[PDB]
Amino acid sequence: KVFGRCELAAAMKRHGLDNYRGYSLGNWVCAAKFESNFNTQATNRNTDGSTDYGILQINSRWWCNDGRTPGSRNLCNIPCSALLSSDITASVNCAKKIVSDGNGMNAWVAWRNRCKGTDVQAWIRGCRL
Repeated sequence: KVFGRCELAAAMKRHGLDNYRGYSLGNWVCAAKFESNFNTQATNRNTDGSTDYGILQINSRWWCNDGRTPGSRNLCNIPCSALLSSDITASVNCAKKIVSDGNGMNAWVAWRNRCKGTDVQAWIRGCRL
């Protein structure tokens, strides 16, 4: 599924991401935009054996188990395929774990480079929340 901007914002708000650990909703929409272009089936297969899965491109080395990545920790305790659903619940719950386990939103390269220091409020502006 390829989400619309306001549709994703609404779903992320229902899952309680607005101000989660101090990060406004717009930050989460912006990160998903430049990580996956809002595509829930996005997959990026890397040369180190790992793969990035789903709308937030969560990496298989630490966070989910796909049975093919060395040194897997599966810290979100899910198969990576669960991150490729049209329902974003699994990706949101794992993302909450990623930010809270010390890292913050710096964990997402796309957020660090294309959202940090910008008017992230623009990504939810005009939407029905």
